[PDB]
Amino acid sequence: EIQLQQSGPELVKPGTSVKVSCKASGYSFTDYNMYWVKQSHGKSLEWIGYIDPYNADTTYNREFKGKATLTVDKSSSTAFMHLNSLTSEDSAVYYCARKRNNFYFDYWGQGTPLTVS
Amino acid sequence: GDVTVILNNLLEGYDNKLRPDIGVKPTLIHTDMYVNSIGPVNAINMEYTIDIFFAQTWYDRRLKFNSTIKVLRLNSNMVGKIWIPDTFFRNSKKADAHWITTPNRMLRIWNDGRVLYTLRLTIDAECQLQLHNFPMDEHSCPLEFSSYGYPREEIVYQWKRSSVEVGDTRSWRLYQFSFVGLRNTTEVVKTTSGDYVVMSVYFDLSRRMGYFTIQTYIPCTLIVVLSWVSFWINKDAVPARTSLGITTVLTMTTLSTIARKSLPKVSYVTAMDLFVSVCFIFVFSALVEYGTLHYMDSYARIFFPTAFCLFNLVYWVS
Amino acid sequence: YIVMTQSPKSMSMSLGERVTLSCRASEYVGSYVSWYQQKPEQSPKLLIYGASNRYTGVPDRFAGSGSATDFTLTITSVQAEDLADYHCGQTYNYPTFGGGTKLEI
Amino acid sequence: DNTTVFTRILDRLLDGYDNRLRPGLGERVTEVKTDIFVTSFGPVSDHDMEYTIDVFFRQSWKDERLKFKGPMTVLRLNNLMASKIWTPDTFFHNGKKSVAHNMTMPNKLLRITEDGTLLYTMRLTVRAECPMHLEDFPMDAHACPLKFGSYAYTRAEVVYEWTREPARSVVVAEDGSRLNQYDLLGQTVDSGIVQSSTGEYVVMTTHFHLKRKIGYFVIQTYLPCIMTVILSQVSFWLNRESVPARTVFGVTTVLTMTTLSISARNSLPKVAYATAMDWFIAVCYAFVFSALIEFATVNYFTKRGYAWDGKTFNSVSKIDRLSRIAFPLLFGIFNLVYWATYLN
Amino acid sequence: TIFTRILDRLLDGYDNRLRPGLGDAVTEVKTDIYVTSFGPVSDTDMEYTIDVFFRQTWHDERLKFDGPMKILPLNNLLASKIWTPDTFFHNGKKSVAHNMTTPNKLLRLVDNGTLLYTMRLTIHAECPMHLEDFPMDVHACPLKFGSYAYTKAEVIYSWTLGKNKSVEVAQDGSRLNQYDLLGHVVGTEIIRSSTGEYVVMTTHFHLKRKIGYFVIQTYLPCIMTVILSQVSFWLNRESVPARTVFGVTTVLTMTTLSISARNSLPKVAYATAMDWFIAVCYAFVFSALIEFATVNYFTKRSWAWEGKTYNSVSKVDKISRIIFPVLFAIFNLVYWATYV
Amino acid sequence: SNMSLVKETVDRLLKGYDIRLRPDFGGPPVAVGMNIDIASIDMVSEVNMDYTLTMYFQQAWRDKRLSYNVIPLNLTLDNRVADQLWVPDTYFLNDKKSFVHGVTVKNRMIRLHPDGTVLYGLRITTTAACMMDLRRYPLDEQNCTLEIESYGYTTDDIEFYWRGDDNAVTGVTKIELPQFSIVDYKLITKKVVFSTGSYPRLSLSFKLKRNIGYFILQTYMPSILITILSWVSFWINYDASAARVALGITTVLTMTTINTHLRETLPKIPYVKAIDMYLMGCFVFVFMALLEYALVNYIFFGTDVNAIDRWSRIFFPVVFSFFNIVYWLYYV
Amino acid sequence: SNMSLVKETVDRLLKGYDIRLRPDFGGPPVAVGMNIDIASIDMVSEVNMDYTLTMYFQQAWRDKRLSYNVIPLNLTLDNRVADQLWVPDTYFLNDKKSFVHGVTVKNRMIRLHPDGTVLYGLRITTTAACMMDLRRYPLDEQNCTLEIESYGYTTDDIEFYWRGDDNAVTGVTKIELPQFSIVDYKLITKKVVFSTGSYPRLSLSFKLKRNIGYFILQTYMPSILITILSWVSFWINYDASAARVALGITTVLTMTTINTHLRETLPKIPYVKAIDMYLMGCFVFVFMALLEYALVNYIFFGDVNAIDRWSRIFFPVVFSFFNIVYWLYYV
Ligand SMILES: *[C@@H]1O[C@H](CO)[C@@H](O[C@@H]2O[C@H](CO)[C@@H](O[C@@H]3O[C@H](CO[C@H]4O[C@H](CO)[C@@H](O)[C@H](O[C@H]5O[C@H](CO)[C@@H](O)[C@H](O)[C@@H]5O)[C@@H]4O)[C@@H](O)[C@H](O[C@H]4O[C@H](CO)[C@@H](O)[C@H](O)[C@@H]4O[C@H]4O[C@H](CO)[C@@H](O)[C@H](O)[C@@H]4O)[C@@H]3O)[C@H](O)[C@H]2NC(C)=O)[C@H](O)[C@H]1NC(C)=O
Ligand SMILES: *[C@@H]1O[C@H](CO[C@@H]2O[C@@H](C)[C@@H](O)[C@@H](O)[C@@H]2O)[C@@H](O[C@@H]2O[C@H](CO)[C@@H](O[C@@H]3O[C@H](CO)[C@@H](O)[C@H](O)[C@@H]3O)[C@H](O)[C@H]2NC(C)=O)[C@H](O)[C@H]1NC(C)=O
Ligand SMILES: *[C@@H]1O[C@H](CO)[C@@H](O)[C@H](O)[C@H]1NC(C)=O
Repeated sequence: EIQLQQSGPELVKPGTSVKVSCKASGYSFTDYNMYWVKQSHGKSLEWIGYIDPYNADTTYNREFKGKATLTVDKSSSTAFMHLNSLTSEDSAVYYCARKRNNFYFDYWGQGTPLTVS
Repeated sequence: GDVTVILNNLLEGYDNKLRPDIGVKPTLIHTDMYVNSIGPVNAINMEYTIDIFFAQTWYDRRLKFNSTIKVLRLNSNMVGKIWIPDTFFRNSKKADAHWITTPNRMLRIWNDGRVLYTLRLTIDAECQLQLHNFPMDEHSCPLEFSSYGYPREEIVYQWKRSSVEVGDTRSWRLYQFSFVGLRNTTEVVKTTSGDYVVMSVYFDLSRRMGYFTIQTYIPCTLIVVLSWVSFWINKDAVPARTSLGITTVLTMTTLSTIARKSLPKVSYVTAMDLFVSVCFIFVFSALVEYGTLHYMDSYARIFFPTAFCLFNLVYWVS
Repeated sequence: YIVMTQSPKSMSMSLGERVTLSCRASEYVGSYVSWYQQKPEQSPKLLIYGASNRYTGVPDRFAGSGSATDFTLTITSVQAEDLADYHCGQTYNYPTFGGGTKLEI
Repeated sequence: DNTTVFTRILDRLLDGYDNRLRPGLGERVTEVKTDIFVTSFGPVSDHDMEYTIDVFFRQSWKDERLKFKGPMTVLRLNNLMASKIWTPDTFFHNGKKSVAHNMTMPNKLLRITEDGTLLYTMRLTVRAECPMHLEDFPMDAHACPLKFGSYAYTRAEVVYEWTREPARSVVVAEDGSRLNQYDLLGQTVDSGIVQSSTGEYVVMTTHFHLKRKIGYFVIQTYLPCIMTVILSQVSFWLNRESVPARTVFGVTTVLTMTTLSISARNSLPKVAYATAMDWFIAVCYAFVFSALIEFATVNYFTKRGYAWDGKTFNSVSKIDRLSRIAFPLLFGIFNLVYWATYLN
Repeated sequence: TIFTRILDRLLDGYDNRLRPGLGDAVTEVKTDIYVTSFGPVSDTDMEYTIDVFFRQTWHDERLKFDGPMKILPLNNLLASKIWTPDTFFHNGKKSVAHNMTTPNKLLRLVDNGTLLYTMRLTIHAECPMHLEDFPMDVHACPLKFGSYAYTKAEVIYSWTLGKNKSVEVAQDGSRLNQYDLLGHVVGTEIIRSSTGEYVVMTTHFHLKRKIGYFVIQTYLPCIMTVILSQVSFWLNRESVPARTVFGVTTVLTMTTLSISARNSLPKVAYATAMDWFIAVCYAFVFSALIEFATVNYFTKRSWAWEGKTYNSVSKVDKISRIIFPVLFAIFNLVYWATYV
Repeated sequence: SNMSLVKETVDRLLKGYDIRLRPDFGGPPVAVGMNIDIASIDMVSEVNMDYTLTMYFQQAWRDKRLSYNVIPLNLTLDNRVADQLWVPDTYFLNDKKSFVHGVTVKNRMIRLHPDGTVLYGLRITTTAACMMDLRRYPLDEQNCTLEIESYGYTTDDIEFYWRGDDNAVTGVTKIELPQFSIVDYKLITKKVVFSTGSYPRLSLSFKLKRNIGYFILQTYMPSILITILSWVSFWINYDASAARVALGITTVLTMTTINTHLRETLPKIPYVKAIDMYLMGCFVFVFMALLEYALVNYIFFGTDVNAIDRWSRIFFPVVFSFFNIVYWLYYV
Repeated sequence: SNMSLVKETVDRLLKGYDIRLRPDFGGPPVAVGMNIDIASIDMVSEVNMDYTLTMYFQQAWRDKRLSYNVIPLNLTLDNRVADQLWVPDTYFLNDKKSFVHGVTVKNRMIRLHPDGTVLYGLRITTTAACMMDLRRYPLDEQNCTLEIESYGYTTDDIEFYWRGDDNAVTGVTKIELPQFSIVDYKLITKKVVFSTGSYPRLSLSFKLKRNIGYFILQTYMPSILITILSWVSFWINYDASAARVALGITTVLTMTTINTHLRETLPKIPYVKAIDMYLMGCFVFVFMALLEYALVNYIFFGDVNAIDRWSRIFFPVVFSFFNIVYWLYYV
């Protein structure tokens, strides 16, 4: 009964930035790290970065370093991702997962399409 | 009962941490010691095991009572309850009291307040064995003790009427040495913590030659005799004379190794090591003489034992 | 980073046939390999966790096995519903997933 | 009064705290996020098939009983507080004889974060055991396990987890390499389940992949072995005529090989299966014994005893010349096959 | 629950520092030993280890009860609570009171008041050894024990069953590897001290060293070396390399045998009977070398015999090969008869 | 909620609990069941005449006072509660040095089952002793035992048994000793009687056969090779006295060194060892070869000289071969 | 009255004291000053790569709780009071097996000062492990350090220092190791960072220099005398194979047994140590000494006098070149 509800689809133009949210439900936000995943259309899943909600520590993908910023709000249970310097290559659908253990990603976000043209 | 009430009266309101009359005067302690047996002298580690019955008489004002009984003769259950002189042995590497079947301590409290606290110990005390003339080295291995924390101002040691209570030496584990005597000294030492009043017993011990004589000395001497035997054998027997020479130097190397491994390893030449080195130059000269011969012999036959004999005489004088 | 390589990119196995997937990580991943089902217009759903163990509420048809660096997710009695892209994820290091193994009747 | 607030906080935490009961006993499973910081990988005692490892065994677990809201966010307390609260009974399944250092005082830090996320690290001299199959020894990579779990609790009671990513959990200090002869290639982490008579235990295996460096045994064993073999070959060059010198050469070489074989075996445990070193020794033993058999054959056909001067003399043995070329060659081919088979 | 009430009644108002009937009379501890396994005897340290059931029995007036049960076997922990005699071993060096799984101890309060207190120890007691007849030697190793704090007017010891029955030694439980336990004799005596007069028991375990181990490890190799030295005489005197290598090798093994024997021996100046045997064997081999030294003087021909003056066999060699074995035989027979 | 319930239960159970009195004191003897799970039997030292037995040692006695029914689950408490609980005063009669493992905390298990069954557990590296008959060493099938016994409680107050019969001991097959091979293990329940009274004994026994391959590599095969080395002197000409004697005493001395090295590595026992029987046999072979060389020297100095060489050359390997056949028939 | 007053004062100090909280907890770190008096350095076990060091480890710090002004003297309570007080949780990271001496009572000192300072002394035997880099051994100037470090307190809660820049360490000059010689000792203060934070650390870094003559007599004299023995073979006649061959094998065998004996004593080191580099050099020289006769025999049976003479003069020369290059390389 854990639902990770995200903001939704977004349509933008190159150069600007987009902020996408992820509001976890059920399990306490601080308890489990939030991993962000990029799904290029027709391609595999790619991990972006995980933010430890309690102390707001972050770790980012080397390819995504700088282009993605992770900020977590605990007063309202939500993890945000700021994507900057958008290009055509970044048009994809983004999910926010949850790591339950060292084994599996427990529950995944509904899905946030992002279009750049 | 009548003794339990006295014991409870003594321990009621008794501060175990504080010493008798702290600040009022330096508490005087008499530490007449009994020796059960001086164990083997671990010369390799520069230490020696000694089994002692260490008794410390200190007059504690707090442990005073008045009744028909003139003394309370208690077991080791009482030692922890009362204040004890925090005596540590200064040159002790590993020391441990005996605990089986119960802790091996006794505590006697006299009516006036004199407390006699004897305990059994197996102390591995340190002594610096200068092995410059090994094995002909007569040592004086000391033991020391004073309070670890209390300075000279707050604790003073002394010896009682019986200076040292040495037991029967026949049952002692002193294998190489022979216990010569006891000398007791009281000195004052200055350290970072402060100035203490250390009390150092000195056990004068005399070393003998019963084990080294046949383990290394007589073997190496007879190896030198084998070097003598080399000269007498016919020169024409080339492989035999060479084989004897090389085997003799092999004996010298093996004996120099067993001699060193038995001894503690030190950064100076010992008389044992000077003896083996002289036997080494002797055999080396013998082989060099044979090599020169191959490319006179009668003179060398008499020359080598004579030099060896003079070397022995110089050793016996020293 | 670790790379997950689903060997058969596409399959056309019939309904009820034993259909076997195979996934291979470049480096050691231990038992921390998970299989996820990606139906179209749907987020991934966990199907196998810890390589062999099954997540709660999963049908028994999904049998997952294999040691470290070689894994298999076999659907012995595949139905219409259990026919979609499958990605093998890993978490022994920074997580990375694999190319979807698509199916079509 | 500055330190009185923290005293009242600690006394409030320990008030009614039953340290016998685990967190969530009967409610939830206990998640023990545990990681290791190897301060130094102690010497691997290959003789006992055990290795010593010095670690900062960090382990963290949320404990709802230890909740506080004070001036400080983290209570860095002393080890005395540790015995006052529930710590997991983690034990090493292959830990033979270990000791937690307590000099000067116990070396366990207990940090209580304000949410109750305990962090309880301790220093340990874990003398754990590796089941070693030293068949390719010394050229034997070993995955020395460090399995640790809860002695009393089952998987339904406490489950062990890694603090960070499994690769990023067992960290090792760069300077902490007490390995005299081994070389820690790395650590591979794995978590699983072990069935026991009392129940199912979760186990956190950590294969420290140690690659043994042959540099100790190249000079300790391999160089004396090879030099003894080429001594037995130096025999061949020496003339057949000299019977005492060649015989003493052969006997001394084989006697050396015997002492080397016993010296080699002494280092390793008394395992049944012969090590790769043992095969190398056996082949070297074959070579030295073959050299002595070779000279025994030459003496069998050595018709004359007196040697060359300046009256027919002996001829150089056809076996001598053949062995002169073959034995180095045969050894070289054997050595190349040996090193290629074991190194690769 | 009733047995808890009785036990707390016994321990209530109890002083574990005072003696049973302190002042009124001297308490009479009674001891009996059941050596479970007479452990290895360490010749190097002159100490022997014994694993013993150390029963002690003493009448304690405070610890008497009346109830449904007659004799009360209690947990070993109650041993700490009640007064036990402060027995210590006068020659005990490094003892152990086993605690696996719990303290290996027994404590029964008999109905009349008598206590029975047992413990499985591992006493590394000192046993002074006179090795002048080693290895074929007999040792009377004592096991002394007495109160460390209570004078003879305070505590006395007296064997319960008797001289022969109090000390029991199970022959099957005999960890004596290189020793044979001939028997045990128990005595009781008094020790005078500057601190007081005390009662001291002693269990003189009479142990006979098993010659079967040193006949193999050290005596037989020495005999083989002596035989090898005599084998040198059988070898031709013209084979000077052979006689030389034989002499040097035999002396070298004899020396390493002496060194190994003294390695097994404490570094004492006793010059043991084993050392005497090694010494006379050394004199035998060295005398054989001296024989080769003197025969080498008169090897005038220096050419071997073929089968052109050929060397005549030395008369010394002929006499040596006959009386060296005979002298060794009679020296052995004298040695064994003197020590047996 | 539930935590308070468990605290109330364990508090009631340990309240007014006399550790000094066994369950049903003044009643029937408590049946203690034991199911050992061997972790290893590593370091079976014949020098000290003992073996270290790293074992999971479980006891399963029934304790009436430890009865609870409100909680359905098995209460698995910390090791510290073991100090507050009546544990049987059991011991290993042949234990020499034993200790419960220390890190991180003391290795004990306490599991209070609702019915009153108590599952005590320990992890013990006991250096249990077993007298070894080294007359067949190294081919001996040593029968070493762990004698679990109650120290202070006689049969009237306690009785020992094996839960699950032979299956009480688990994992012995998994144990891989380096030189030994656990060929058979047996479970028996003796009843030994001391002066104090009868007692319950659980002499859990293993018959562990020493693998001969390792001793072949380290002891036997080098001895055989040195024996062949001695036999090489038969192939050498008799007139090469220096060479033949050098081979002779080198083989003899190496055999003496090996025997003394073994005795240094072996304990102090009088009975001749089977390994020592082989060593002495090889010593006799090398000694007889040296005596043969002495014989031919005496014959030549003080056809036939070649004849004795030839037939000794043929006879000696045959004699050694049949000696080995008699040997392995004697033991294997 | 005096003794009772001291009793009341100590009872006041220990009443309400909390061992859990360090001095000024939740505040600035307390400057705990170290001070050491080396009793002796017992053994330097290269075999186990550690050294045994008996010390008088004194730690003094300002604890405002333990401040008494009534009595004008310095109290030195029994050592058991330390169990009731707070002390720094100092640990030696190099320590493998360390203890405080026990006879008669536990070797420990607690001397409270009037201002508030405590002086917590301990007599500690520590078997500290310094991973020694022996590529110059026996001509090696090793370091071995004592890593005095707090375990549970970061730099935000404690701070170590040496009372006096070099007055905190004493009794080091008087020490005499039969194996070593303390050329120098340093005092280092750092703040090491682990994943849990940054902790203050002190390093007592002895730069022990090996006694060279110890080995020139023990280990090197056999090597050089054996090499001379190998040279001895070069004066024997070429037609003496039974002699020269036996001597050559005997020498190289002696070198092998010596080298193995040393490496048996020394730990299972994976590289060529300078002692090993010298034994290897001697091994090469004595093997080439054997191969000299090998070659002579070969050439004659299968000039030679000249080859002997050239080996007689060449071997000491190039051996001296090896020696001097080795000496200047390592000293
Ligand atoms: C770091 O860890 C180490 C362990 O690795 C801890 O060391 C242990 O500490 C405990 C408690 O502090 C010690 O327990 C005490 O033991 C006394 C007897 O010890 C002897 O037996 C033990 C086995 O039980 C042996 O291990 C000991 O040998 C070792 O210690 C000595 C020095 O002590 C060394 O010299 C040796 O080489 C070994 O290293 C001993 O042989 C025992 O008497 C004592 O019990 C009394 O004290 C307690 C105090 O609370 C009382 O509650 C109790 O009732 C006893 O008091 C009665 O008896 C005394 C007898 O004198 C009377 O005076 C009293 O008034 C009263 O009547 C206690 O149990 C343990 O010995 C020790 N060593 C170990 C386990 O090896 C360190 O403490 C720890 N911390 C630091 C900072 O180092
Ligand atoms: C058996 O082992 C020890 C004592 O026996 C010893 O065991 C070996 C180590 C050998 O050295 C033997 O020679 C020797 O006889 C017992 O240890 C003691 O346990 C008790 C509790 O069982 C401890 O009491 C506790 O102490 C803590 C200290 O914080 C208190 O908080 C507790 O309230 C309680 O009082 C005691 O300290 C401890 N003594 C030590 C460690 O020296 C051990 O318990 C015993 N086995 C059993 C089952 O009792
Ligand atoms: C004991 O009592 C006697 C008799 O009253 C008295 O003289 C003596 O001073 C008392 N000793 C004390 C109180 O220490």
